[PDB]
Amino acid sequence: KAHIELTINGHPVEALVEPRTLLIHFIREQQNLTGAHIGCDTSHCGACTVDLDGMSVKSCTMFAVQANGASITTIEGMAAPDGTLSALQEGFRMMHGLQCGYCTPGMIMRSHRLLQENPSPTEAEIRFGIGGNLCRCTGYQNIVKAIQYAAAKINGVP
Amino acid sequence: KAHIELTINGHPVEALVEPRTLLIHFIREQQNLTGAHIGCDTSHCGACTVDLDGMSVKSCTMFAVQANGASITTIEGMAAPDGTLSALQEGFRMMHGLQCGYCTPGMIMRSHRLLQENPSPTEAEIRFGIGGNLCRCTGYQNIVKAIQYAAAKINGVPFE
Amino acid sequence: AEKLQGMGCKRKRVEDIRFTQGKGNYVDDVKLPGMLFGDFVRSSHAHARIKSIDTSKAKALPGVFAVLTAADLKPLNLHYMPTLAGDVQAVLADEKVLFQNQEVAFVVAKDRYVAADAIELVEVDYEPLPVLVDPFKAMEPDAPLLREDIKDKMTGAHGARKHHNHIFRWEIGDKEGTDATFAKAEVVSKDMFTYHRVHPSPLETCQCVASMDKIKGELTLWGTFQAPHVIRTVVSLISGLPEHKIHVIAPDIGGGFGNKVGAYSGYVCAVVASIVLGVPVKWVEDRMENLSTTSFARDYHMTTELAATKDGKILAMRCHVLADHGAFDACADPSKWPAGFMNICTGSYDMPVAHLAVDGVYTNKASGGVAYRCSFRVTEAVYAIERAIETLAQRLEMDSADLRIKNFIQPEQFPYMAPLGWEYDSGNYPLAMKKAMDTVGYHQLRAEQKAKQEAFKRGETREIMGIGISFFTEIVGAGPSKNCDILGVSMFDSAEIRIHPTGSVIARMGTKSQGQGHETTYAQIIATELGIPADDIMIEEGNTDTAPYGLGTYGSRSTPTAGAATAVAARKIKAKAQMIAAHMLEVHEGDLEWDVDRFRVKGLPEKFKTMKELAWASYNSPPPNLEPGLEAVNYYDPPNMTYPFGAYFCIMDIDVDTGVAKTRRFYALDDCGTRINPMIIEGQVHGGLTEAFAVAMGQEIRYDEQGNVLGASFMDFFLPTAVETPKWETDYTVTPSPHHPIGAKGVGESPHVGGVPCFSNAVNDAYAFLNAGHIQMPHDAWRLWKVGEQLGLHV
Amino acid sequence: ATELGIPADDIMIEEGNTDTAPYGLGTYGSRSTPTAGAATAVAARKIKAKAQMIAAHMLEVHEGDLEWDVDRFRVKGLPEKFKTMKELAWASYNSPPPNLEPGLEAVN
Amino acid sequence: LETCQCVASMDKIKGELTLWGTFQAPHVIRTVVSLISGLPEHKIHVIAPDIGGG
Amino acid sequence: MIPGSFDYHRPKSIADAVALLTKLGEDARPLAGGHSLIPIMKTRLATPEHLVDLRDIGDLVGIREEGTDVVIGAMTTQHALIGSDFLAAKLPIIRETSLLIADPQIRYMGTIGGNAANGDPGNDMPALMQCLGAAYELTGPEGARIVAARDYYQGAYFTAIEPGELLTAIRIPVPPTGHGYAYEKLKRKIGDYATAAAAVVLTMSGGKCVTASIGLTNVANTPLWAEEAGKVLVGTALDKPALDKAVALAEAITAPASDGRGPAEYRTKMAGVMLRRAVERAKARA
Amino acid sequence: MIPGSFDYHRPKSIADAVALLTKLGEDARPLAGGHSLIPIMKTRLATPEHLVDLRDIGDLVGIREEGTDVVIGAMTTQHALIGSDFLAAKLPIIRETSLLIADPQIRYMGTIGGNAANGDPGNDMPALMQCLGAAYELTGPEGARIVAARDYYQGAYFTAIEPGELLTAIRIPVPPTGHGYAYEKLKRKIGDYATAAAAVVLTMSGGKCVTASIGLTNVANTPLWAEEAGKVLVGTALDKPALDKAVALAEAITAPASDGRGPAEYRTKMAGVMLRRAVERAKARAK
Ligand SMILES: Cc1cc2nc3c(=O)[nH]c(=O)nc-3n(C[C@H](O)[C@H](O)[C@H](O)COP(=O)(O)OP(=O)(O)OC[C@H]3O[C@@H](n4cnc5c(N)ncnc54)[C@H](O)[C@@H]3O)c2cc1C
Ligand SMILES: Cc1cc2nc3c(=O)[nH]c(=O)nc-3n(C[C@H](O)[C@H](O)[C@H](O)COP(=O)(O)OP(=O)(O)OC[C@H]3O[C@@H](n4cnc5c(N)ncnc54)[C@H](O)[C@@H]3O)c2cc1C
Ligand SMILES: Nc1ccn([C@@H]2O[C@H](COP(=O)(O)OP(=O)(O)OC[C@H]3Oc4nc5nc(N)nc(O)c5nc4C(S)=C3S)[C@@H](O)[C@H]2O)c(=O)n1
Ligand code: FES
Ligand code: FES
Ligand code: FES
Ligand code: FES
Repeated sequence: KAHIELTINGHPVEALVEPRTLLIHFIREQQNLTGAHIGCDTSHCGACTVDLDGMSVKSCTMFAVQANGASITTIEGMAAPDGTLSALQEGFRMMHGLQCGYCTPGMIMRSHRLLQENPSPTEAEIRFGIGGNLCRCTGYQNIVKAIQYAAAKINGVP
Repeated sequence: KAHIELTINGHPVEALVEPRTLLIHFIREQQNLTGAHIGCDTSHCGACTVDLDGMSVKSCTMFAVQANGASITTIEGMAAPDGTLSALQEGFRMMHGLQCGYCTPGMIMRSHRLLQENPSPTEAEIRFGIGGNLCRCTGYQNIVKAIQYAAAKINGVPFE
Repeated sequence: AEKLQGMGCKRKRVEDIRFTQGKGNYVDDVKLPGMLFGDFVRSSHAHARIKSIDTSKAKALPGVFAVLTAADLKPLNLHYMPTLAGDVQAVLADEKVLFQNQEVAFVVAKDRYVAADAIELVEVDYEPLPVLVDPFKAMEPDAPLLREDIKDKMTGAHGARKHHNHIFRWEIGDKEGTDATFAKAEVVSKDMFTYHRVHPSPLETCQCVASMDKIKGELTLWGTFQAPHVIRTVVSLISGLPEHKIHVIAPDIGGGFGNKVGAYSGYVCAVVASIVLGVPVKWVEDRMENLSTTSFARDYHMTTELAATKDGKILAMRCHVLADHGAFDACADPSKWPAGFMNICTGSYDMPVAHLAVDGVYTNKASGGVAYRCSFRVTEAVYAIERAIETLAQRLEMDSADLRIKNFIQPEQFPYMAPLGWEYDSGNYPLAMKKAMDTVGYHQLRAEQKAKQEAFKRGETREIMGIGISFFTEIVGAGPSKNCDILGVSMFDSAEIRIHPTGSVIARMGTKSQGQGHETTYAQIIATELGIPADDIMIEEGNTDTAPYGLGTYGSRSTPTAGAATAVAARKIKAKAQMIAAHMLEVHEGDLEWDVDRFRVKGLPEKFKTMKELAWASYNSPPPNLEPGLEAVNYYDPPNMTYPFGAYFCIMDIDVDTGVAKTRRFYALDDCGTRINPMIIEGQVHGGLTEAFAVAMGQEIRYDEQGNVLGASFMDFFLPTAVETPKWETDYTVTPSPHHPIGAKGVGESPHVGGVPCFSNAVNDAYAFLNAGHIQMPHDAWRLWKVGEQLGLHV
Repeated sequence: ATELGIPADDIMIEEGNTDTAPYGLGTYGSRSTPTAGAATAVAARKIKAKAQMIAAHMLEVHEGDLEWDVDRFRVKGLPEKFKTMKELAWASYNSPPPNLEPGLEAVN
Repeated sequence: LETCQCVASMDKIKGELTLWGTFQAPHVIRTVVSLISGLPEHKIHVIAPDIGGG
Repeated sequence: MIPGSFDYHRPKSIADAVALLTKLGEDARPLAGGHSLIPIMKTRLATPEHLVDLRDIGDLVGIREEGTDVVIGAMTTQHALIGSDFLAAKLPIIRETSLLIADPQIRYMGTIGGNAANGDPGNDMPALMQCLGAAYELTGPEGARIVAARDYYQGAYFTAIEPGELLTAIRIPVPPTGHGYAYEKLKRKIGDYATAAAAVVLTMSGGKCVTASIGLTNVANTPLWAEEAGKVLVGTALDKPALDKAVALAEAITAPASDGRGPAEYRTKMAGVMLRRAVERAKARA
Repeated sequence: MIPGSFDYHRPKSIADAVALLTKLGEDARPLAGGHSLIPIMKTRLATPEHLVDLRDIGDLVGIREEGTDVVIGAMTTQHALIGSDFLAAKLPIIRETSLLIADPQIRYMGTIGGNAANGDPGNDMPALMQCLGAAYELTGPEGARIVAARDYYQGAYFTAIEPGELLTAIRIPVPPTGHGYAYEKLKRKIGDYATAAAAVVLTMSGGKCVTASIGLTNVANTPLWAEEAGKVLVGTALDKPALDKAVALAEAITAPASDGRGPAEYRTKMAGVMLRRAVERAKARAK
């Protein structure tokens, strides 16, 4: 087993891992951060998306040893320290951008990075920008609304 | 912290403990063997009794470091692997020797040792023999009966 | 007024708080002390005898605790499990395997990584048998004998048992009358429409955590169950544990879509393993196993005929179906209905007479059939009729909108006894059709289409335009005790509502959400009935120890059944509150009137008691004639189904040179009676239309001649992303259900049921001027390229 | 068990979870037998009355023609015609008489 | 023999309090905790588990 | 889903990585972005004993112009290619192609070198690099060498690389200022490998094509460079007769798979339609 | 309930334990059976920084016949004292007294040396040792010495031990064969320290007392050797008038606490009653 040290949601983490342990399993199983989900076995769905060193990564397609040194944010890390929801979390609720909730962690973590890449995206930019994330329940239309709602809130903050 | 290795309920155990950790707290909090209970702070009640190297010990009056290398049996270790209850556990049920159940693990663990010390005790020997164990619910009469039932089961013949 | 959030409000969902923060509790999030992980060794072969399984290497691997085979289950009579269809399915293969990826052994290990290692070490020795994958051949004289466990060889259709591969023959309707009509009708319009095999593919796969507490003799079973009480009762009957010692818990479920109704081998094996080992056992399937071994949907080959006059009056319908059930009949249905409610296939039209026959057959494939928003084969029924309307219209040289309008059941005809036995509750078809046609500019679309066809013939465009129409009648809310049961349990549902002294509420129902918003919407029903704000009400489902018994969530039945029960239980509480009010106010109960959140004394409106005051009084000053407290239960046996309807229009443009189709516009009008939460309904519609688009335009599970399952992974199985999924335009009318306590019909499956024929009709309509005939789904680019290739469009 | 003719071992009792247990005032004053013990009997007698209605429907007699024998209703004068409580519990789910709700439960 | 004790757990995500404790009258304790905390009763889950005498 | 066990290495230099790969032999594989290798380890179609992660080797990442070429380090990610305004100015076809590969997550991790080296005919970069006449720089135990992209692919997962070599950089000749370009892909959905795709670069003068090069993606067991099809465009006005000729010559070299994307005869015809459409967009750009 | 933190030591020999106690000073306590020390650590009455556990020192446990004495190692448990056939033969008063100490669990752990050293006037062994005329063997950094049990106790928790010393063994002269003995304890319940108790050993010949010795438990801030009370029995028939004089002489040296066991005066009177009853039983046994 390899010794790793990283940061998850702002907190230091140290662990001993097999090199073959997938990052998604280290997060869910060893770290008990069960927001991130597994929806597939071929890297299509994005339910396992986390924000890792400024990137949206499908954590089922990386080994935990590859995250040594990294700074990761999962869905548990999105709310502020006082408990207040992020603009994305709030927009998904206001716009009915989820039903079963299974894609939602991944969709919000991808969208967090999307709105850093492009703070004012058009609908075509949103749809393309979430192309790596599947949802079975919503038909995407309200997810686009949610992201647009979040952008407007973020763009009003300053 | 101190490094300890011992045997609990027949299984090897290896742990790190602070010297001041009471054995009762190591058993309950670290080993998650929550049958043993704490009923007092002055070593009178016996609810914390475990069997340790052939002795009945109040585990609230011992540090876990003192049990390095020991063999401990707690109430979880009494039933057979086939599910069948020990003679004592059955007698406690049959004779209505418990109500709230809080003293029962320590009563059974003390009684396990009692019956090895004296496999055919009189009533007076039973009562004296569990003098370190308090019960609030039963008034002891049915506990004496439970222990007699168990002894007679183990011995294959009744006594009193 | 602000706080109430009752019926009709777009109340924001209470579930979202936990789900947006990763604090849902789905099965694979469960972690119990000592919990192990199990998973299967699966068959590489579609059809073969099992000569030997060698598990020794697997057992010897460190971290492996058990490897179960059929030999371990047989003594418990658990090597087969019962199905909802009244067949059995193999839990672990015994003498033979019958579909590729079927379960053969169940390894239980310290974790899923060791389990996966250990599965690779198990060696199975097979003896190949001849594979049967074409259902059209299943009842030929030389067809392979698949189900040796239940059938003997029977090679024809005239023996004392049916052919060995024949599961059932079910007929309904007036055969003699229908045959007489077709013998003399001026027009007879016949086609064989295949509804291809697809899969519900919820984003969370099937999974459970079994924990047998050997000390207590009690089983706890967490799992992905749409019908947790049914699962409890089944686990009781098969295991011999009594129901009060089986604690089934369906926690948050990451979509079901019909995939999570029935029991699967994994649930049975996890439970057996936990009973043997005395510690918890988790089983979580991966996607490829989900797609290839759990309930498929569709797979109906429907020979569908309409008889008509030349002027366009429909005189009769005659339909025979060949149903491919795979290796075991595990099709979820009410027990008396082996083809579901396929006998709604006369649709929205007034026909004098009809006849339907369905034959189910075994093949070397996974089981299922009823799944993926089918409402019990209504998807198939609606596709049959709405395609048949279009092919009839072509043969009549009539516009198919006009053909529908000439034949609709009229509002004054409801309740309408249809010619295959269902009595439709209410409907206003001409109004909805008109609203739809006017919104999309239908007659202008047709002129635009004609001009584009002329342009195509002149060489001026390579695009062709189709107009898809689907006007459908759904049937949801199973159902009356006379004829609807799941394994002998009548298909009621239930609600229990308890009001606390300070006026908040706990309420539980016998259904189980997998994302449909029940935790939000059931509280809206209660809020309106009692005048208690919705946020003061807690809704729970899915713990069989606590929730009242019900039959679960499928067939869009929640609102018809438990929604009715919720309103009726609330009305019991209201009646008792009225008696408390009468006692407090010293009047006759008849002197009182309800006014939102209080009872007032008629003509002395100053004198009143609020529901909050009455809840406290039930505890504080109970009337001596009455029991203290304020609660009620209802188990609701519905008098009839509910029959929501819709009018869907698709404009589709198709590039004939690539086969690539692009939806221009999709308009969906749904009428599900009283609308509890318009925001939730709209989301249900967006999700169901996206599924319809997927099924019609790309999705499939296929088998080759050797029985290999093809395309059962996300490398091939078409799930649209946000880039492919069209924008949806939705609309509604409101035609209440007269028999329902709040007038509400189900809706959740409507969009898929109506949407698939709408898409397929658009594609077929695009090519109709070129005489393509019926184009079989899916309408992906290679298949549409082949249509054009065969019409000579490319040279 | 005595009220319904269902063995005690087939009955699970719970207390103390306020989300699930019906509201009560707790155990003190030696009140459990006087209060909840009474409620238990009265709630069980509501189930028995519904079971009697189901039996009469199934046996095609009047309720007044039935007599209780430990765990079953027999027809007066015709003891070979009977329904056990276990049978009636299944019937309440499987074949609810048309004027009654499905299921078999009660609160007091 | 068992003294008085509890485990309180406010779930700040959900706004719901769970309270395990040595309660002879758990529903009474719920209604008391509602009145003094201002949380509504359907959001206070009192659990009296096994109690070692009262 | 679960891979077999392996040992994991993080060499600090190209030299060290080559030394490891050479010593460990066939049982070791380089690990770049992992978005082809990890998926096939998860299915156990690959079960290497060792992974040699290239993450700590900074010299493998970067985009520079050297002489008449652009040289791109093998570990440069798709996301970085898209983001490079220098590449957009010199080789704008690369951004266009990269945006047609996979999805945002995959593009954050997947590398140009991995896309080139992988050997799946589904990958989009190989035919683009054949279109552009790129050269692959390989370093191994015997030193450096160069293999043209056009000579690198022999079959599905069969390439010209030798034991102990890494592809360290891709050297791409810079097309003229004002050149036309296009990458046109037909696929089932976002993320899907092409039913067929075509890469085109061409230059014009006086209304006539002066140079043209064509690559074809996923319509054989390798990428294809459609030499003859490009040649027949040169000297023409890129009008219907010229494109018909180029389509014939391109279709003639295809040998597609018959899979979920459709049968081989469809895919051959789609190679031609993609080509037509790519040439038209490239003409307009020129 | 919860003690303060400490460092823990397991010396392998007497000499190593003594060195450690000498090095670490009063922040270090010897740990024997722990059944008085651990309870007071739990209430933070005692807050030692070091515990020097004697459990690995096998030399400290045992019952040995040597010369005209029995020598009992300081770490010998009450349970072991009770189970000794040899003690039951030669010093039967020890079993009798031990069976009036504490409870079974405590007797499995508690040691004779910890009972004797502890310094609680409630301990039973001290006054028994003074009755028997035992000697305590102490080993310190300055070497070995002997203190009579009759000289070891100065006050409540104030004994003759010096810094760095361990009590290693108790040396008890073996009383004559056929001697009488008794330990009579009045207590509120099992495990309670005595309201009053008396230890008696005496011999008889031809209807007359030849020797007598009396100890009194928990009726002053120390155990008491009731020297004059025993002396006045010698030569008598141990009848009620002889006992009246003994009682008076015993009561006169008591100075009991007033606590939940009752007022001082009651406890002084009970010392006398216990003495009477112990003398009567010892007389019957004498032999
Ligand atoms: C869902 C999904 C969809 C995809 N869609 C597309 C698509 O549309 N088009 C497309 O082109 N790709 C697609 N890909 C593949 C993706 O682009 C991969 O990133 C790419 O194929 C491999 O690059 P990599 O850096 O991830 O390499 P790895 O996966 O790390 O390695 C791939 C292979 O190359 C070898 N290798 C890597 N780097 C070197 C080197 N420098 N020298 C020698 N050998 C090396 C490895 O040993 C391995 O054998 C998709 C992937 C996924 C998961
Ligand atoms: C519930 C209960 C009831 C009890 N009832 C009685 C009773 O009826 N009668 C009675 O006599 N006792 C009674 N006891 C006390 C019990 O006998 C203790 O075991 C005894 O007082 C001390 O012996 P120990 O071996 O446990 O010493 P520890 O608790 O280990 O030590 C006690 C003290 O003596 C010192 N010490 C120990 N051994 C040595 C040594 N060899 N040299 C120098 N110093 C040493 C320690 O440092 C500490 O200061 C009772 C105890 C409890 C918990
Ligand atoms: N007149 C009405 C009808 C329904 N609704 C609201 O719409 C929801 C859906 O209610 P209903 O139509 O009764 O359907 P069910 O809740 O019984 O859902 C079952 C249905 O749900 C569908 N939609 C799904 N959506 C999600 N997210 N997950 C699934 O698994 C789903 N599975 C499919 C399939 S398959 C089926 S059978 C409920 O919140 C209800 O209050 C309403 O506001 N007014
Ligand atoms: S679990 Fe589907 S992409 Fe990671
Ligand atoms: S909310 Fe259910 S998968 Fe997206
Ligand atoms: S807790 Fe009371 S003696 Fe241990
Ligand atoms: S059973 Fe309650 S304290 Fe003994």
